[PDB]
Amino acid sequence: ARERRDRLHEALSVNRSRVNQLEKQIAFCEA
Amino acid sequence: AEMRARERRDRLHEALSVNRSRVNQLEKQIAFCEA
Repeated sequence: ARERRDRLHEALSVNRSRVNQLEKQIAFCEA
Repeated sequence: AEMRARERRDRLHEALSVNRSRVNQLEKQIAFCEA
């Protein structure tokens, strides 16, 4: 169980990091 | 102790959400005005 949920956790972290990075770039573009 | 603890933590969660929102809007103000 822990293997699956842990790899899911790290996948979640990567996805959310990508989202934040792209949002920051797009906000810079807007300004 | 359980009730008091959960109450304190819930209040802190709500305050943190408000803090994040405030930071975002003031960040936008700062960037725009500086430019």
